[PDB]
Amino acid sequence: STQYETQGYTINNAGRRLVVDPITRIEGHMRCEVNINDQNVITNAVSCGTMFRGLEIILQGRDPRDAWAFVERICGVCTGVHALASVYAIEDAIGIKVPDNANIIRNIMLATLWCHDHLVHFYQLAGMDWIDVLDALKADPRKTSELAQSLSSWPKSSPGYFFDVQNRLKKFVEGGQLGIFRNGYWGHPQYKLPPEANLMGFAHYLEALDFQREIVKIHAVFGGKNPHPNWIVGGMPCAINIDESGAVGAVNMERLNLVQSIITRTADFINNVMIPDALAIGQFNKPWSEIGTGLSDKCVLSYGAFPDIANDFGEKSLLMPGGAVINGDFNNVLPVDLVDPQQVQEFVDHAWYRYPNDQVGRHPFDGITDPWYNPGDVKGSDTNIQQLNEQERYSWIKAPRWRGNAMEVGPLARTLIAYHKGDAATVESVDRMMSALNLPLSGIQSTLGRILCRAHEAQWAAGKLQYFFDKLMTNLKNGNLATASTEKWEPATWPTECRGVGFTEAARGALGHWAAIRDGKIDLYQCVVPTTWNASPRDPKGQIGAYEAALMNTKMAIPEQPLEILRTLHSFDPCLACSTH
Amino acid sequence: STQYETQGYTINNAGRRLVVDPITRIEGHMRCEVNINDQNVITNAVSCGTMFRGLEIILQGRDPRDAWAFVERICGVCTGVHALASVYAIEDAIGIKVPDNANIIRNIMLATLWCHDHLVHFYQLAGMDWIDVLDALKADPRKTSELAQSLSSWPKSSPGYFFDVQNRLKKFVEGGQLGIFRNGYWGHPQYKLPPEANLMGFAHYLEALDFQREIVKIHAVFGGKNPHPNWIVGGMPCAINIDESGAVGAVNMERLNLVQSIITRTADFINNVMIPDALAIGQFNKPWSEIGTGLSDKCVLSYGAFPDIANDFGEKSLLMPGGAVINGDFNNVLPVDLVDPQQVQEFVDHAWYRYPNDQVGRHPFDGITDPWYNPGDVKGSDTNIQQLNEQERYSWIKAPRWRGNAMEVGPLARTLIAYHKGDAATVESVDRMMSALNLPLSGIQSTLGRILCRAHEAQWAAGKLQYFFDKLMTNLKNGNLATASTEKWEPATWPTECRGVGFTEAARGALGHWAAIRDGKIDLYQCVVPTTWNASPRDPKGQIGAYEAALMNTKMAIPEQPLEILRTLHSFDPCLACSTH
Amino acid sequence: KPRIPVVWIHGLECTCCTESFIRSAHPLAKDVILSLISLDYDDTLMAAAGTQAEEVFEDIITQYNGKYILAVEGNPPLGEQGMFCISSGRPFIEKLKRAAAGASAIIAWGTCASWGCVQAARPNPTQATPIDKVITDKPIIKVPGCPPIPDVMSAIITYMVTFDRLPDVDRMGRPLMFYGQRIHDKCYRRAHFDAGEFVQSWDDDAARKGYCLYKMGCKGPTTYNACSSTRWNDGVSFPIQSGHGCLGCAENGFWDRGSFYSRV
Amino acid sequence: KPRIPVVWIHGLECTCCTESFIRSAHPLAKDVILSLISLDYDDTLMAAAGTQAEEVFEDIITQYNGKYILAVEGNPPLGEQGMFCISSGRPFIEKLKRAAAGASAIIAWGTCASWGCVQAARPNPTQATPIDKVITDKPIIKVPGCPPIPDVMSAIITYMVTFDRLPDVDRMGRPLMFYGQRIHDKCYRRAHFDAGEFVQSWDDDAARKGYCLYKMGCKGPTTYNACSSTRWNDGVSFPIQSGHGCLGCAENGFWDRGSFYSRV
Ligand code: SF4
Ligand code: SF4
Ligand code: FCO
Ligand code: FCO
Ligand code: SF3
Ligand code: SF3
Ligand code: F3S
Ligand code: F3S
Ligand SMILES: [Cl-]
Ligand SMILES: [Cl-]
Ligand SMILES: [Cl-]
Ligand SMILES: [Cl-]
Ligand SMILES: [Mg+2]
Ligand SMILES: [Mg+2]
Ligand code: NI
Ligand code: NI
Repeated sequence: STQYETQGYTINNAGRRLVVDPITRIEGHMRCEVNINDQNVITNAVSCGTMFRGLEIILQGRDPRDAWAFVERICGVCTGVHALASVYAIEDAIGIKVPDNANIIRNIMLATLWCHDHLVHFYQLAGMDWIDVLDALKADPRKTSELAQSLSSWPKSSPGYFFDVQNRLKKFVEGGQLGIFRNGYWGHPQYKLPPEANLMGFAHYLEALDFQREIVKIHAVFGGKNPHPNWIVGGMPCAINIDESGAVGAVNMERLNLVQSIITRTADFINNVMIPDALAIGQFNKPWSEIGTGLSDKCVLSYGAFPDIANDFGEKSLLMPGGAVINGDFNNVLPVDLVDPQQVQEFVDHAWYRYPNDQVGRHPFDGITDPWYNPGDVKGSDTNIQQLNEQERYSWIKAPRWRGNAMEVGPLARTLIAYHKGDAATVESVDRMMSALNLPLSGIQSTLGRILCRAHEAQWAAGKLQYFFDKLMTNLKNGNLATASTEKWEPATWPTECRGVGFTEAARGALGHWAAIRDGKIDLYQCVVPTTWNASPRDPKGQIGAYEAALMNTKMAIPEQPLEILRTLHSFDPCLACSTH
Repeated sequence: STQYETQGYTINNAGRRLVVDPITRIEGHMRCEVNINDQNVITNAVSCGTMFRGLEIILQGRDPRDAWAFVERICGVCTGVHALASVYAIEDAIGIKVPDNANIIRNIMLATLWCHDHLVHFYQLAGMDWIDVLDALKADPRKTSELAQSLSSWPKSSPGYFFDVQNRLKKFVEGGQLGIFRNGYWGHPQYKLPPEANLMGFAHYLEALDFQREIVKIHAVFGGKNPHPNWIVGGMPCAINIDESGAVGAVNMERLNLVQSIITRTADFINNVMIPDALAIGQFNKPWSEIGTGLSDKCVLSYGAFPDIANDFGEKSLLMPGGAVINGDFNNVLPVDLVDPQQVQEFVDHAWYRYPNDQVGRHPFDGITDPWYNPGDVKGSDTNIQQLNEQERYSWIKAPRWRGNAMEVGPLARTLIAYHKGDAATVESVDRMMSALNLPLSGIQSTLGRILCRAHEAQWAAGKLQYFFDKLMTNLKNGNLATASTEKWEPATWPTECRGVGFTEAARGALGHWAAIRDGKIDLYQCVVPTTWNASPRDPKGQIGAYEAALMNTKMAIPEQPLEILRTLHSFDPCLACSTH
Repeated sequence: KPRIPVVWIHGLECTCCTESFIRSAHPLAKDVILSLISLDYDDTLMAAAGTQAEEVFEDIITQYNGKYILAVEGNPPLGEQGMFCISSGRPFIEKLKRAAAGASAIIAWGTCASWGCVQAARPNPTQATPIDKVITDKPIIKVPGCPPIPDVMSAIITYMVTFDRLPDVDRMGRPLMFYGQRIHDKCYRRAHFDAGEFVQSWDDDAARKGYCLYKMGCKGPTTYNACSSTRWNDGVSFPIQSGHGCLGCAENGFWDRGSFYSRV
Repeated sequence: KPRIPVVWIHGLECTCCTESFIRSAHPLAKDVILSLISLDYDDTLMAAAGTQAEEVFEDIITQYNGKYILAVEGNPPLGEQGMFCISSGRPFIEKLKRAAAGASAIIAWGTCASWGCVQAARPNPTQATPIDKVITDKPIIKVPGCPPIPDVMSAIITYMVTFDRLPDVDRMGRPLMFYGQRIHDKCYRRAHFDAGEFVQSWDDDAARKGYCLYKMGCKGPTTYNACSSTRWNDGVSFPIQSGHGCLGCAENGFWDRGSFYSRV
């Protein structure tokens, strides 16, 4: 065994080795390994992406106008965000400006995705780490109604309702066909909710599973379908006609009325179900404000998102702020430049890829995707990994760094950047939230804090949906209907050689696509995705990524039941298909 | 003035005359006049239909296959029931037998309309006679939540929900634009609910206004649209294809799944919202179990409905029983024959029509619709009526009788007939309802009882929806897909001269269409509709109809405010376009 | 902040247009009534009856003279001195004329108010007459259909409130947005019409595959409406999708163009 | 009364088919899971992870040998000895073969499991291969699309449960009920195709009237699916209704049939 120091941690692979493969309640394929010491505390953590498809290789030779459709299929959970980054990148390369209504509709698509993705993660993916579903069978329905009514104005709170939910769960379990609840961690000592809170949370799990289907009807109106809506280089394909013959063939007042109805329902669900449940998880699990900090008190990154001035990606336009903090210095939020070769770079010395020199990092315009499965000695064989070798190559995920620093991305990172840049709405919301929990500001830099920030962002995004809809309606009242620019649709109008960057903030964090066009075709297409940052393996200096750092130093009650590992990983909302592409 | 005796009443037109024109919260146009004595008790009541269109005239010379589409437009509230009676009548005339699935789908159409019609009547038409909307502003939201939860398992009952509903009403009236609530009867001494029951009821009025739109999606699947779905002579046009190429062009598994989802939601709303609200109205208005009896303890009529054996309209097939009671003898339920010329007859001595002899009644196969506007010696003039003359012709509604007797039809009539024939489900439901109220069985023969029976029937019909859906699925599992018989579609296949009767139970009561075909065209088409019975004018013996009888002997607190008159009239669910056609 | 006053009156009718309105999915009819308009008179829904209803009618048309929208459902009969339709003891036509004189604009809901509908079909016993043959000095927007589509009715209302103007109309007074194209020009069975693939008898193999209904009498080729695009009841179906040809119910005189089962 | 056991496994994929399933409007996915099937293994939704998840997999396929349905999302890669997709330290293909051996029937959800989808597009770096080229001794129902329609997925499940049989299929293993006809044979813009009425550039006057998308590259004429009839997201829209041509996403090899914007 060996030991070394990095980022304030002591990385020590002595002691018992634990393997968690598969990680479930994520998108795609992940393996995690840890070592624990004689006090059952993690002293080493290893993050491994266990899939690869090769979209960067498949994109070569495609028409730039088609690229969005291919890269959308990087992921079905964050559906649409890669299409948005793609049309941004191709428009940046060729020199295309879209009409205002197209930009507003793209911002509606992105806010809709934030609302949907954050809600489904909270209940269906992370929820069962915090709610003991089987303990709900012990709850008193009248005390459940009293708890729910103390927390919210939400209508669905009667004692008879909670009895009916409880009885449905009882009938489901009684024959032994426990389905998704089989062989779970129920009864673990880290489940701290009282029975009434478990029954409230389970009822809400079911309500959210039903309601999430309605949110994406906004994507169906403007984008045809969800999952995987349609887009175009130059704007959007959903032509508008309010008051002329043939409005039945276009986005008309009836279609707009449908969108408004969904916005209102989405805000009400988030504000009166999700928000109070997040605060209740905080009230009953306060010690988790001190677990899983990782890189969140050291290095955090946002590119920024939601340009409110069409075709302007600068600081005065982006409604979601960008910036970087390193070395724990939150008093100096630094500007990010995605063209600068000294800023974003990816390393592969600990990943299953070939570079001519694996000791250096490559900016994405110099990127290489040459797969090389080479696990070394894994205590089995090349087709039987018993223990990954983290001294050598151990993942399908490349290692991104910013100025050589390992960064965390996502809701907590964005919240910290906006707070420290002085965004007034963010400061007031965060301060009020931590006051309600009787916790210090530093409590947000934790596994619990990731969950709280995600719920806060769902509320923010639901508010911005209404703002963007109102902006679209103002343009239509003023006779401004345009949804596409076609001046540069034809390849004969493009530069012979050009390159561009498309960037945004996906639900999970900072997203970039780097594209080079030559002779009418894609010459290079490189993606760096939020889970690529967070789930990163090590670099030539031995520096660890966000997941590995957040797991370090964690106590486990029962080594064979990895509930604490699952809680912290799921708090980042891992998307493994995204991370590897 | 004059006085005479009929049916145990003293009809006396001396004293003060009150006029109510228009009657609102009904379908179509009605005028009501009464005389009251110096004790504020009604001693004379006059029912007048104030519209006519002439469908029986318009139908002459039409193709019998088209008739359903014309007669459907008799009414948009009971939409579909006239189309059903029409296809029944034409099939009876020509000798057509439909496939089992067509009969099952027709029974689904009829049960759907019972659920929809009964729900909207309870809240939107009759509700404000019982619920004091402005008094809801004085309720305590917590006390409202406690009341609702004591009465039902329905989920939507939180104190915050009731506060939000109350604040919506408060905002609505704050600008002085009271809309449908303007100049109502609020604060009348006959409003007996406490403030918390008014707020509960008002919340449910809004929930029902929203939910009713979902119920009719079943009509859209099988019938294309609602209002006014489509039908055919020979079955239904909604061809079925479950497992073959081209199922996307037909009623397939996805369409049937939509129907099942609506059935479950409809049952849940009726059983957990409408039923407890009807019982609550009863608990707070028990004196109305002794007001408005009218003909309901004397003479009641049902033709029967919902044939379960396809093409069999006999007693062993009809799920909703038929029969007649006269002379208050509920021990003698008599059989009804719609061909017998001595049973159903219509008189016009007090109506705006011409007969060769106005002192006798005509069976519908001998019916005549020859309009004659002749109001005679009114107070005022023929184009400016101050008082109708009920000693002569006073309505566009003909006067139907059964063996010369004046009858009541509708939910109370049906419930009494089924109870006294010994239908087990009816006996159990009625007994449990009246036990909950601590009222005798005779309490159902009243204005309150008409409302209670309507709620009972909505629950009955929602149960039968599931039964009929399951019957359809059983046939499909057995490979029985047929929905139309076409061997007698072409006119050359029909008898040169034939006649038929189509009958059913519409939401408001017994419905019949009598048709004669000659030389491929309609020769005669006569309709007798449920509100024709109930709203009937007098006959040559001076016998009064169901509305006029139910209003007799009623006390009024305030003569200028007709609340007691409106309560009793609305309890019958008047449909004036139906009554006159 | 005050809502636009609306007076809704009813002549000879079946009440289908009122029922269609309350089916609206987006916005809900509840939200139209509470938040979008002030529905100040409507016989079907209002609390007041008789003398109290007459006082509402008078007060609203006086206080809001020149400022209310008049919605009309149904039509006036000219026969029997107008006494085929009586309101407050007088011909309905007198209430129509009084309401129209104070209106800023008039919406004729349905084929009854627009053209005549079933009571005007041969031999028209009551001499039922459409609104625009009686009221000749006010803007009239025709919204035809028996009844019109629920979400078309609510979209026209939201347009007028949001944009503060009447919809642009064709030469017959119909909103271009929903009545500019024929049913047959947006019908999902058109592939079959073009290929000569027709239902010939009900429940034949063609009917079970969703073939074209032209030989069964479909009047889609001559009918302007939104049924084949917007569809009915929150997009669930329309007549043709459920297997019956279009009757032509949005067009003037559709009841007297021959049998519904005779070819167009 | 016991529910039918279902094992749902995941190879190389984007998870769009699982997301489509949970969008079902009728029956709701909640009611499928609680009342119609026993969803006994599914990486995306299950409580257990790691060793606990491996125990569930082993237990179910042994206890219910010969009696469970296997649902497959994604596909196996043959490159790098299968280690482009690793499950419990070993190639995914090993888990696919063990699960297939005990299944009564297999549902191949999506274009990935049916044909290959985006990872199999040129130059197919991982040698991604569809299920039916690996598993050759079991019934396989192909339900293609990227992803398939939500209410198509749930209708196929309810058919199997209600009728206790597999759907009848075409020569490629696709259910006849939803894949028997082309998008273009049930498209509401077909009137415009037949008249030569085409969109020529985005947001032109033709686009604003809903003209046909053939000249913008629509692949509807060669694509079998239910999008133009059943439609997407509770009947709200489909690709062509919102102004983009069909990409061809239900058909084998659609990524490599030329640009989406080049004519069929
Ligand atoms: S069904 Fe009617 S509207 Fe549709 S294509 Fe055939 S004729 Fe035209
Ligand atoms: S839009 Fe596509 S599927 Fe529709 S008619 Fe045109 S080419 Fe055919
Ligand atoms: N959110 C999201 Fe998916 C990831 N990681 C992307 O981009
Ligand atoms: N119900 C109903 Fe209408 C009436 N009366 C009919 O028939
Ligand atoms: Fe809506 S009232 Fe019904 S008949 Fe044809 S439009 Fe008239
Ligand atoms: Fe639903 S996993 Fe998404 S890529 Fe095309 S079907 Fe595959
Ligand atoms: S009958 Fe009427 S409802 Fe539409 S499809 Fe034809 S215009
Ligand atoms: S792109 Fe796919 S979703 Fe349908 S319309 Fe074409 S088969
Ligand atoms: Cl009126
Ligand atoms: Cl007409
Ligand atoms: Cl799996
Ligand atoms: Cl493929
Ligand atoms: Mg990359
Ligand atoms: Mg009659
Ligand atoms: Ni993803
Ligand atoms: Ni009626």
